[PDB]
Amino acid sequence: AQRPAKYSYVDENGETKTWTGQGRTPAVIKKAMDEQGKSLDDFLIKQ
Repeated sequence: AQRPAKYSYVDENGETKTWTGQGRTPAVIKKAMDEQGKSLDDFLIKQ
């Protein structure tokens, strides 16, 4: 609980895990967003 990093990322493999680490957007997210990125829901797990 108490995890500000509620945002999730998805790569080629499928590492559907929270951003965390440094809390930023390196490239994986940007790539997935450009290729698909339907909505914010694609990364944010709603809640």
